[PDB]
Amino acid sequence: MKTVRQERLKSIVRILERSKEPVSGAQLAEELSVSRQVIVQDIAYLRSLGYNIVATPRGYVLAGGKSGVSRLVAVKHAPEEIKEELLCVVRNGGRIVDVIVEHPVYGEIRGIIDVSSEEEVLKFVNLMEMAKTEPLLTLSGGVHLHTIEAPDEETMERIMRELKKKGFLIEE
Ligand SMILES: [K+]
Ligand code: NI
Repeated sequence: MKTVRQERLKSIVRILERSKEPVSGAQLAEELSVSRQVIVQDIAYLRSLGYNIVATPRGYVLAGGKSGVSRLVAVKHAPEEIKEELLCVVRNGGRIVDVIVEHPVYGEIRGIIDVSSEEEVLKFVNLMEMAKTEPLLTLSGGVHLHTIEAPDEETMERIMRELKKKGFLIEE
């Protein structure tokens, strides 16, 4: 059944994310009441969808901390909307890893953001406002990319929906 499987896949992702240590396929099989082989197939499927799962000798590993899935998002906004954009992403369950923006000298520059909570967003903005350099998001008409991570596709989808509602997304 399609629904039975969607439920098992969601559980696998949650179990792997919650766990600090690797979780063996035998344990996932025991915990989900399916054969070891069903787990091998589920994991291959989850990976082809984008889940950053790795099979190590001691078990499957999938980073908790909202880093299950990753995606490049094309957005467009002024430097003053940075806070709004980050809050929109962290409040919806994800994290912003970095920013890529075209530059007239270096082709493109990649900067680090690394925020996954409202407090980190506020520390980033505060930190940014206290600094005295030229803004980067003034470059390229405000067009830039962000690598966004999320616990799962459902969450990633919610994040894209919200960014769209705020008019940040570039769509063509
Ligand atoms: K984990
Ligand atoms: Ni941005």
